[PDB]
Amino acid sequence: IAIPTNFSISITTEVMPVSMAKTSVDCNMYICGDSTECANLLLQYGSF
Amino acid sequence: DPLKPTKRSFIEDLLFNKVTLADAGFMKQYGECLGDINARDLICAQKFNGLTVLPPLLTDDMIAAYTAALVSGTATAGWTFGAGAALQIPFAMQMA
Amino acid sequence: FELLNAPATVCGPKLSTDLIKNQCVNFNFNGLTGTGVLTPSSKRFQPFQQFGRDVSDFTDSVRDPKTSEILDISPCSFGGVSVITPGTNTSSEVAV
Ligand SMILES: *[C@@H]1O[C@H](CO[C@@H]2O[C@@H](C)[C@@H](O)[C@@H](O)[C@@H]2O)[C@@H](O[C@@H]2O[C@H](CO)[C@@H](O)[C@H](O)[C@H]2NC(C)=O)[C@H](O)[C@H]1NC(C)=O
Repeated sequence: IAIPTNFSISITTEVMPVSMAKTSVDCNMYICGDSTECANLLLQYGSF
Repeated sequence: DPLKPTKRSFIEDLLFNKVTLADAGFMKQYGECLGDINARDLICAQKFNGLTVLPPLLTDDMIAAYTAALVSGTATAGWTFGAGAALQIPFAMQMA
Repeated sequence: FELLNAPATVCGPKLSTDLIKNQCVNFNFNGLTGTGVLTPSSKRFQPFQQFGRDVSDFTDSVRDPKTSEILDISPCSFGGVSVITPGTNTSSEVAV
């Protein structure tokens, strides 16, 4: 049998993601910008 | 460190240096974006298109305070503060 | 003919107005219509270039047909807004 006679204290790093960026989208702004006609067409298209 | 202004620990300072977080802070005024049009900043471009990033509820200082409290608790009390009321114990005996 | 991608010297019977800057306006440059804020620009257009486009293909700059000045165009709408309410049944007062 092999028996250890000495020891070491090791310190190892474990990197763990916890959160990601919280984001929100102004659907009308992205799809239509500042166009009024596009905004009306988007309303007619349906609110997804 | 009680003396330094960071309020976080040294290792935490190094770790926050390692990662490049792009833009600092979550506030970008309309005047700022309009005054620096020549630099095609990505954040201005995505904010002008309706995409916004919301700040985390807990600030980095608050998270650092949580981490400092955890480290101090494990140093002074040890494992006993995870079950009931934190019980003080010398660090050498906790190691034993 | 081509319409909205190059300099033009043939134009419809329309009346020009004074150039308004740093204000949200409805603009029409050589037939290209839109809504935005106009500012002085540092871009240097070649003689054969009339419009400038960003990575999104949005027309972000234009040479003034009269003064030959280069103007940057920005969207009027910008900035995140959120509403805090205690509940409509409880009250109709909100914070923004
Ligand atoms: C286009 O013309 C304008 C206006 O200048 C002339 O005078 C006006 C009263 C009117 O009769 C116009 O049709 C004429 O062209 C020139 O505008 C210049 O720039 C400034 C800045 O806005 C303007 O206020 C001044 O009146 C003009 N400066 C002068 C005349 O010294 C403009 O330069 C002309 N552009 C081209 C490409 O010819």
